[PDB]
Parts: sequence; structure tokens; C-alpha cells
Amino acid sequence: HLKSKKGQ
Amino acid sequence: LGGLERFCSPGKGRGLRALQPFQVGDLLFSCPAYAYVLTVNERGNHCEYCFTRKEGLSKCGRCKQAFYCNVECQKEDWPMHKLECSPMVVFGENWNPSETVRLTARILAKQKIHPERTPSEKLLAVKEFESHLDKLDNEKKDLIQSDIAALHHFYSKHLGFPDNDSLVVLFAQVNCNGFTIEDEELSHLGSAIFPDVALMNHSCCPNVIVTYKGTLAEVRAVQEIKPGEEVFTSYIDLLYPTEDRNDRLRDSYFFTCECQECTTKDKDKAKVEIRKLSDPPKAEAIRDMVRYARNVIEEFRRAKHYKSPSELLEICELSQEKMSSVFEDSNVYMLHMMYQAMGVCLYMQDWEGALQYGQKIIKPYSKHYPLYSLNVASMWLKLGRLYMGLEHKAAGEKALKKAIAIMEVAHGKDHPYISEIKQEI
Ligand SMILES: Nc1ncnc2c1ncn2[C@@H]1O[C@H](CSCC[C@H](N)C(=O)O)[C@@H](O)[C@H]1O
Ligand SMILES: [Zn+2]
Ligand SMILES: [Zn+2]
Ligand SMILES: [Zn+2]
Repeated sequence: HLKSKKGQ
Repeated sequence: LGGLERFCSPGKGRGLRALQPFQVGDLLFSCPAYAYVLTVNERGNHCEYCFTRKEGLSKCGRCKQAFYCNVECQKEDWPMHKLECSPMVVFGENWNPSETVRLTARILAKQKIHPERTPSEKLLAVKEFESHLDKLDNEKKDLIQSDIAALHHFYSKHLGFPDNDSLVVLFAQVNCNGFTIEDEELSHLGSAIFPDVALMNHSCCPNVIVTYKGTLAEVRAVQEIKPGEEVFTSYIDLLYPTEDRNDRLRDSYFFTCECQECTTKDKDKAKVEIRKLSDPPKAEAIRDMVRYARNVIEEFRRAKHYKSPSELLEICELSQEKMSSVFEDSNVYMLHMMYQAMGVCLYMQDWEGALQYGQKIIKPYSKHYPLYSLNVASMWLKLGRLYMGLEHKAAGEKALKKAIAIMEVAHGKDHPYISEIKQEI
């Protein structure tokens, strides 16, 4: 998905 | 953006490079959100126009599902909200457009109102976004068509839509360039298009970090940057091994990263730490447990949406004990399940179980993540707010200062967040 630092 | 310029980066397409030096902490530039959308599960807790978190938000009198700081934020957001205000009343509890569709909708509405260059597109325009249309396979085109159908399904009564082939391109552009807005605890607040921020290429040892001031993206140096040097942000969570990172990067972004962390594989050994047994797993047995861990990670992700908290804890605990026979506690796949178990405990309001997990996570997190990581900062901040809620003040303030110290660099010394955390101290 979209750019992120987390999203486990 | 005066001391910065776009250029052609060899093997990377376009990119952003510094024309002047930047020290750690320095703001490179800020970018206003071209389009943005608050996530559904954050409705009622955040203003939909400026993302200001406050209490006492005014409900949209017609839909009763949009919330605003006031009438000004209501009226200023109306052009974007009118794509949804009536469909939410009409469709009822069957208005279920994915966050991508919601964001894409606002993009098109913005092109109608403001067709000329915006303050968001000083160096890169939305129309100029990379799409990777040529790389798209069946499944990706299939997911795009499902998004296009849902766009006309819920939005036809409101927005001017271009041909199918332009929407394929736009949706592809969104996936390639889009950003998730995260809060201080790195919880999902929403999705946005930041055109000028999207110019930056990716690295697993980035020299900048993107933070948010409402709907305004801010870019700050986390490494010293020199004139002529390219500016790299990071697109993904940097906790994971090189294979994991690049599988995600090839999948979503159609590239293999070749940064120093990806070349040396420096941190992989510690990231996939094996225990010191007299009967240690074979290379095949290690391969099998790693293959299992990545499958469990994906399953838990989809399981999160529907399974009960106690069921979600169970799989976290089952995964851990199985892996703990070969993996160390500082192993990244152990850390993943520990983090997810911590989150479930927080929803369960098991504050004691949550704190327990956080304590196991923090030290390995500092090791695996780079310096000035907001992944580490938010873990400290989670730990801090847990100590403080349980009346343990020495441990709480110490952890919260650890958070502030990183957030000053990443967010800027006087970001609304830091004064929010200082009040807690
Ligand atoms: N480390 C890296 N190595 C190679 N290509 C990269 C990269 N980081 C980003 N990219 C490229 O940039 C895309 C994200 S959008 C970033 C701007 C892009 N270079 C452009 O010209 O529009 C990716 O899909 C990939 O094509
Ligand atoms: Zn507001
Ligand atoms: Zn409404
Ligand atoms: Zn890399």
C-alpha cells in the first residue's frame, strides 16, 4: 500500500 | 524548495537533490496536501479538513458522519465533502468505498476547481506522476478496475470522471506516489497526495523523514546532506530483512533498492537472529520457519479485520512459542508478533499485558532501526503513556523524554506534538 513507517 | 531541485537520477527516474547543505533537524521544505482524506475509523476524533485532533467537533447536520473544528472548516471542506455528504445518507451502511477510491475522488474534484499548478506541485505535478502502467500485471489491473467501478458506484452523482484509461493511470499514480498520514504513535490517520514530497526516491538508510502538521507534510534531515546529494525518504517499515523489504518494494513500487543497507545486508544477521542451541536448526529448517513467519504475518494482517481480540492474542502467542524454539526475542519476526500482541492488549484495555510486551520490544527496536526513527520514538511514547497511566512516573517521564528527543529532530523542536507530550510530563 501507500508510503508509511509502519502498517504491519 | 529554493535550495532544492528535481533532476534525473540514473536508474531511478526523477528525484530531489540538495543545492545547499542540511544539518540533522533542518526543515528541507513543507508541502501542502493536494488531496487528503481522513480514515473511516478516525471519524469523530479528527477534523476532516485540517486533521486537528480535538474534542467537541461539529457533526455535518445532513450526514451526521463528518466532523469539523467549526463552520469554517465545514465550509472550506464542503467542495471535497460534497462528493460524500449525500451518498452517506442515501447508501446508509453500504457506503463502503476503499480509502484509495475516496482519495482518488478528491483528486478529480480538485482538478475541476483548481486546474492550474497548485502550491503542492512546485516541482512535480499530479499529471506528471509515475504510474508504471507498462509494468502492471493482471491482478493489479484487476484491483484498479474494481476501484474504478466503486468510484462510479458511489460518486457518479457528484464528480466529473474522465475515460476509463485515464483513471487506470491515475489510480496507478496514486499507488506509486501516495502517502499515509500517521500520528505520533504511528497510527493510521488517513491518506494524502503530496506531489512535491513524492519526487523523493527511496532508501533503507534515508537522509530525510516525512512528518505531518495536520494535512501539511514536513521534510526534515536525519543525516547530514551536502550540496549535489540526492534526498531519500523511506517508503516502507525498515525493521525487516533485505529480502522482505525488497519483496514489498518490487511489489508496490517496481524496483529493487540498492542502498548500503541492501548491499551489505549488515543488519540481517541480527534481524533474523537464531538461538545458540546444541541442536541448532538447519539452513532448511531456518528457511522453513522464516517462510512460516511471513505467512503468519500476512494472515494476522487479514485476520485483524474480523477476528475477536482474544483470538488475535491467541495466534500471537501461538506464533511466538513456536518460533521461540529457534528465534531469539530480538528476532524481527518475534518482534512483529510482540508488537501486534501489544496492540490487542491495548484494545482489550489490558494495560499491564501491553506494557509487558513494550518492554521486550524497545531495545531490539533501537538496534534494528536507524537513528532518529519515529518507529522507536512512538514505542517509547507508547511505553511512556502506559507507565503514566499506571502511576509509574519515573519510568514514564524517562520514556517520554526518549520520545521527545527523537521527535525534536524529526518533527521540529516546536511541533504541536512535543508540547502535547511535555504537558504529560
Ligand atoms: N531506491 C530506488 N531505486 C530505484 N528506483 C526508485 C528508488 N526509489 C524510488 N524509485 C522510483 O521512483 C518511484 C516512486 S515515485 C518517486 C519519483 C520517481 N523517481 C519519478 O520519476 O516520478 C518508484 O516506482 C521507482 O520507479
Ligand atoms: Zn478543522
Ligand atoms: Zn455531510
Ligand atoms: Zn535499501
